[PDB]
Amino acid sequence: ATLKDQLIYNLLKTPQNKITVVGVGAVGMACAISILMKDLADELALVDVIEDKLKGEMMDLQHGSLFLRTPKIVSGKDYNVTANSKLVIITAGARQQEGESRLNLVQRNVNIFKFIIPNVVKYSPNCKLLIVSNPVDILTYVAWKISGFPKNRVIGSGCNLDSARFRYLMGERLGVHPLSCHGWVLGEHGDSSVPVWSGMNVAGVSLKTLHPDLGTDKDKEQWKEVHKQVVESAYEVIKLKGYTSWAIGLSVADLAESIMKNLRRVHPVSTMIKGLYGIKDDVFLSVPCILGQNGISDLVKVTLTSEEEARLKKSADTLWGIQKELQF
Amino acid sequence: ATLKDQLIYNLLKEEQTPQNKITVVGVGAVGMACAISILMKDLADELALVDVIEDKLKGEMMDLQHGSLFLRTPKIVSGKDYNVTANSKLVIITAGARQQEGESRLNLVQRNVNIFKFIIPNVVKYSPNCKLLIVSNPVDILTYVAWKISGFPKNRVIGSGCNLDSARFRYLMGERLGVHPLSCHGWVLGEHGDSSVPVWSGMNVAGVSLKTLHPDLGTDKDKEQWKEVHKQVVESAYEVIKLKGYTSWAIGLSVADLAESIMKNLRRVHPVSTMIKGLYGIKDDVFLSVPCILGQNGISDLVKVTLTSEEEARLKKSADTLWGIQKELQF
Amino acid sequence: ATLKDQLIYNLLKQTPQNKITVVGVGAVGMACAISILMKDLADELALVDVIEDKLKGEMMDLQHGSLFLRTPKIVSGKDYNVTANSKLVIITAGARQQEGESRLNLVQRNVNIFKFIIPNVVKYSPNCKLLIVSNPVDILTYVAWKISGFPKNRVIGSGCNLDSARFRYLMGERLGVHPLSCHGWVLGEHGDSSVPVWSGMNVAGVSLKTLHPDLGTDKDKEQWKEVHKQVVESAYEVIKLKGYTSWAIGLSVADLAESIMKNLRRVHPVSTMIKGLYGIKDDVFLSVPCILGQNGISDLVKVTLTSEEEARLKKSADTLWGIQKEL
Amino acid sequence: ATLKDQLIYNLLTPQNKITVVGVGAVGMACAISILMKDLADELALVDVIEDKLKGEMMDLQHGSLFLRTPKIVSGKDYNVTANSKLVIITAGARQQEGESRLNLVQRNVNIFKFIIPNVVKYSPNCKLLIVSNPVDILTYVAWKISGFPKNRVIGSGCNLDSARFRYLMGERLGVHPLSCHGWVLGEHGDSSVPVWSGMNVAGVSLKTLHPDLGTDKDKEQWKEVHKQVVESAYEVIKLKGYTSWAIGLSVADLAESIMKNLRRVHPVSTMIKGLYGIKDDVFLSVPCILGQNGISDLVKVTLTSEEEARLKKSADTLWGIQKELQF
Ligand SMILES: NC(=O)c1ccc[n+]([C@@H]2O[C@H](COP(=O)([O-])OP(=O)(O)OC[C@H]3O[C@@H](n4cnc5c(N)ncnc54)[C@H](O)[C@@H]3O)[C@@H](O)[C@H]2O)c1
Ligand SMILES: NC(=O)c1ccc[n+]([C@@H]2O[C@H](COP(=O)([O-])OP(=O)(O)OC[C@H]3O[C@@H](n4cnc5c(N)ncnc54)[C@H](O)[C@@H]3O)[C@@H](O)[C@H]2O)c1
Ligand SMILES: NC(=O)c1ccc[n+]([C@@H]2O[C@H](COP(=O)([O-])OP(=O)(O)OC[C@H]3O[C@@H](n4cnc5c(N)ncnc54)[C@H](O)[C@@H]3O)[C@@H](O)[C@H]2O)c1
Ligand SMILES: NC(=O)c1ccc[n+]([C@@H]2O[C@H](COP(=O)([O-])OP(=O)(O)OC[C@H]3O[C@@H](n4cnc5c(N)ncnc54)[C@H](O)[C@@H]3O)[C@@H](O)[C@H]2O)c1
Ligand SMILES: O=C1N[C@@](c2ccsc2)(c2cccc(Oc3ccc(F)cc3)n2)CC(O)=C1Sc1ccccc1Cl
Repeated sequence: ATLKDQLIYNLLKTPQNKITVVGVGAVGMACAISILMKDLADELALVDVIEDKLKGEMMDLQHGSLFLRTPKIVSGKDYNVTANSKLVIITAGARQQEGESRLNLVQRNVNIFKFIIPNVVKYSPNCKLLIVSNPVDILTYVAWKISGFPKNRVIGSGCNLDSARFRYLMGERLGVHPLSCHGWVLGEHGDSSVPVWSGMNVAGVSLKTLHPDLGTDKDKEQWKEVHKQVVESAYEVIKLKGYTSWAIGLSVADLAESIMKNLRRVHPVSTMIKGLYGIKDDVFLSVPCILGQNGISDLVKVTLTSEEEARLKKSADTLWGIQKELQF
Repeated sequence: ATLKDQLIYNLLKEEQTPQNKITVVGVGAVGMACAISILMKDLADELALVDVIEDKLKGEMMDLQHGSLFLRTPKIVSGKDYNVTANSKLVIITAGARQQEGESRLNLVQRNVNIFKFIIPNVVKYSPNCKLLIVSNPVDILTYVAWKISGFPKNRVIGSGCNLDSARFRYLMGERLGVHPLSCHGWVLGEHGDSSVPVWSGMNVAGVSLKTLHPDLGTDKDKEQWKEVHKQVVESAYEVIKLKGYTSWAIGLSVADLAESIMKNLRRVHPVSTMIKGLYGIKDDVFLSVPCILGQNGISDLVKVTLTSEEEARLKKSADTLWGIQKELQF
Repeated sequence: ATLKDQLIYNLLKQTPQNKITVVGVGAVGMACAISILMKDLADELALVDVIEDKLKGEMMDLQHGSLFLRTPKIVSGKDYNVTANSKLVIITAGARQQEGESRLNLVQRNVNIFKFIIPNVVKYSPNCKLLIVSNPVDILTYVAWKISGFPKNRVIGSGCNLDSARFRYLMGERLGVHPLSCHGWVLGEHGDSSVPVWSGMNVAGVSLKTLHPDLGTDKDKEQWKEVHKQVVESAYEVIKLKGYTSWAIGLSVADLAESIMKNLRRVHPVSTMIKGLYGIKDDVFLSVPCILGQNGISDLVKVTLTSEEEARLKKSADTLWGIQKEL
Repeated sequence: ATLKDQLIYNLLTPQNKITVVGVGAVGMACAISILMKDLADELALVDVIEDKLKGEMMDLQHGSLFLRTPKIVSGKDYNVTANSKLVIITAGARQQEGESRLNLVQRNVNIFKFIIPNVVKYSPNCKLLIVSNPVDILTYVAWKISGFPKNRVIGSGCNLDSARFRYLMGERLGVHPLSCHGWVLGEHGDSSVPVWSGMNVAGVSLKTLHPDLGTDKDKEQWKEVHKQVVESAYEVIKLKGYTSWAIGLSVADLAESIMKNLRRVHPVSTMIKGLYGIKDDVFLSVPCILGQNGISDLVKVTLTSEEEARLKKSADTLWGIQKELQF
């Protein structure tokens, strides 16, 4: 008699909260570990083109199962392992080098998405797509176009990380935890991001009202340097360690939490902003969105100054110029 | 007239003294996995990172700091100088040479003994009352080395040991039986490596002895070949190294688990590297994994496992092999 | 337009995915609710009771703590339409023991309550798992299974999960080890006829019975039988002191709910139909270690019992069957 | 030797101790919330009703397997309280039918006259977190009796009022309370002040978008949201007889910042002498930076002439009661 038969009496012979991570590099694995440690999924699937690395990463995670509450960890080059995922996170692709723009990655990662997106949609037609690969705003547009999904189920990580870094720096300046420091960085996840100085507050006390020179060139405290630091942060980290991983992994797990738990929390994520701020094109960029079980259900209509709105329009114009030049 | 002064009214001068400080030495794949795991388990109010590569260290620290909004650890610091390490309750050593494909952990001994000669005195200088958690390989020998250099009592010197081996064994057991590893009980003791001992007698699900049900358990004449489960545990690191170049996630999770018991004074039983002199006929200062009670003072107690003649012989072989290497140690 | 319309632009104009219902909002129901809420097990919590004021007050109190939780929807109502598409339905409704009263003395008045509750739950959540807490839990799990017409896998009684948790707490206190590291099983009836499996008692896989052969024997100088007697009497002791038990059972239920909602496939001592084991030929429900996941009880662990242990379980089983057939 | 000696070979103070004084509905909700948030390595409970206290402690202890707090203690004697980092006061007299305001406040002062010296004796370096009503007056009372610096004396104050306000705001807008920002300050209860200027979603000022916000000339009547905060509090009492879960969660949130030295901003009762023209030793809710030394800083909120007057009236009324009190 088998030991299993002697020990266990079987009564009877489909995952409810499945998450897939595409690309098991530094970003993909940081997302995976953060999601597993937050108990967001009952099943985790991993996909990559490098079969050895993929099997090794899956095994390393599986060896930690005793310390996790995610009972099934799967991987494969074939997308059948991704079937019936509630959320699919795309982190596959070329990463920006020291001093290189994220916009220089566009043709390399567009070609990667041309293969990935149809495979993901085939096995999880009702999933939400969470794009992380750079340039995140353009690649969210690309994923939306290739998938044919409604705009609500296509989300780019966007400025959730930029806003998180801004709040970290704000917190460091004021001696307050980032959770209690409120500030929004919108638009392009990159060089043309927009700091909304008007919305900056601690305990609902407007920083701009207290200090009218906030973010202007008149400012003796040079608060504009906080946003420069945000723009330059990725470049700085890339210069020091070769890539960024932990902060984005944590930012993704935060977005995944609101989606998986249907929290309806407000996050700055890449979404289609056509019809807002005089944008007439199919441009994707970060604006505050209500995140839940159906992805982006609503958009917060931020009151911007004429200067803030102009900066956002410049960001959108730059992104559309790149987007027009794409063939699918 | 600053914005800070206009917004905030200060009641007290900055009275900095961290109550639950953790330090990670070595910010490679292992150190960073340990750091992220500890950060996501809210085990510390302060995290300190040390390395010899200053750029990598600054980059890693910054990457973690950029995630502060999503964490509940208000202070993350780093530096080449151990003054950043001051008053840590727990210091985790992950610095050093790692095995290449097919290389024994025992081949790393001279290289990492050489670096421990520098690290251990620096950690003890700034955190004299800390608990030391050794991860660097060979973990059993390096726990002995850390204990000898520090001059600390044996309770405050802990090696990660077979906590990971036992965890991998339970994962495989669980997969074979269709039960969560949490409900599958089994112990891998001794050397964190090739000479680890599977305690077949203690293997159970719901207190039901697997050896009693299947007397062939762990033997060569076993039709089910359960001895292969332990073989898979021994090879696991080699197979992962072959595939991705190193191991990181499972060890970081295993370290965070040990840190949880220490920081929270849980008094949970873990298979960790400790001095086993006086047990199983071992007369020498050998460090190897045995089940220990882990709390706020590190290892407070040892579980005296009843072993079969075969099991005890295997453990004695492990201890003999480790002492032979320890004997020749120059430091 | 409205401030809401000026501030928020709507994109989308769905069935609950991880819904849990708690029936009965008394001390037990509310302890289960708070435990489940703090463990992030559900995206929707529904509450049902017959006392409408108490139900509204409890719902509101929970809703006022929403900022500190990650369960976005908390609903309540006397009508079971609020319960629709629940993955798990927890029954805590009914009469509780008075000081010195047996759980078996609640059977007839709690059977009548179930005759009304179970058809209403099955109507709105036909594919749910039923988790019975109301006493006598073993008999009422049988009752819920009979009324629902559900397969035995989707009908679970909280059973000896709490008895085993209390046993491990006491074991831990005696040994100076965390209950997590102290292993021991209390099986059978959640009550006076529960069975301590002395053979399975261990720390780090080291058998306590092997080390101390007198374990759970009358001769035993350390009197380890007293740990089990303390387990039997625990509810009686707490009832005498505070009037009822709530926190420990809430935590125990949340633990069972975690295995079910997350499909963990952990082993728990829960009330299930044991027909076919230990010479039991009747439709008796009692605690045995079960594998708990998304389909409830998928498997049963076949514990090796001594002739005395098996006889005690059979006596427990005989007592329960006698009551069951008379309903 | 003993089984313990045969099994375990021995080789060899609480670092994160929390005390809850008063094991009523509030105290027990605080206890369960703190236990489920892993904030302490030791939990101590104190009350005057010895049976209820022992029963509550036991019920919690029986759930030890599901928790990560290795030691739960209780007792009428404050020696169980020794070396607590945080002491939470939820103890209080149950108001009688006739009772005047001063009658009720003096009865609670009489309770504090006994509690506060006993807590300070066993935990001289602890932070005091006052929950007992009237929270503003009793925080002042605790500060006076203890002799502690104002940073180590905190009143739960308006944290619950703000939490309820955000819940209602969230329900109006279809946004999670975490993403709805709004502050209710001043006197906890009927005389609380909604700061309309600070109300926002994603940093978008609601007052800027809708200038009639919180005024009487508002078609949307947002003033009703604050009325509902003051109103829902009475609604819970009428419906279930007390409030527990929301305040328990609110207190655990405050405890988290203190224990983990987070330096998060909370609306808590503190001494506001020197602000808004207040010249007396009055305790009111303002946003404070909470960490390992309690209140280290405060946020200087810009208030309207009306908002400033309300706070001044509140402070004048509180001081009038405070000078006629026997200590
Ligand atoms: N805030 C952000 O949005 C943010 C932050 C950091 C990095 N990134 C981006 O994330 C991406 C990845 O970063 P990284 O550090 O992990 O790089 P990486 O080199 O570590 O990993 C990329 C992985 O993608 C895999 N891959 C390539 N083509 C694939 C395909 N067709 N299918 C499946 N997998 C494929 C590679 O094999 C590799 O494992 C980059 O585009 C980077 O710029 C975004
Ligand atoms: N016990 C276990 O279960 C287990 C599991 C996996 C790996 N390991 C071990 O952990 C160690 C590290 O693994 P890894 O993958 O992180 O290697 P790694 O090369 O990626 O990282 C090693 C780090 O140590 C640093 N370092 C070297 N000398 C130092 C010094 N004198 N002071 C401070 N830092 C110094 C390096 O600069 C480097 O960043 C190895 O010894 C490895 O075998 C143990
Ligand atoms: N380990 C265990 O299994 C365990 C432990 C503790 C208590 N219990 C049991 O749980 C049950 C409840 O305990 P309690 O302390 O919460 O009692 P309680 O009186 O405080 O609560 C019972 C609730 O059930 C409600 N109720 C009654 N009939 C109902 C109906 N037809 N539909 C909906 N709700 C109804 C009541 O109105 C009441 O609110 C008891 O049967 C008790 O013995 C079991
Ligand atoms: N600040 C808030 O937002 C808020 C919210 C809800 C309740 N409350 C207040 O909390 C207090 C308690 O509420 P409750 O529902 O728990 O009341 P309760 O009557 O149920 O509990 C009070 C407890 O205090 C105990 N007690 C009385 N005197 C004592 C003493 N000298 N030492 C130790 N314990 C003593 C009682 O025995 C009792 O157990 C009340 O003052 C209430 O108004 C405050
Ligand atoms: O939730 C709450 N419940 C309490 C209450 C309720 C209505 S007034 C006071 C509460 C608790 C227990 C008994 C109790 O008995 C009463 C009832 C009415 C009284 F006038 C005085 C005491 N009262 C205590 C309390 O402070 C709050 S919070 C709160 C109260 C009023 C307005 C706004 C807020 Cl946020």
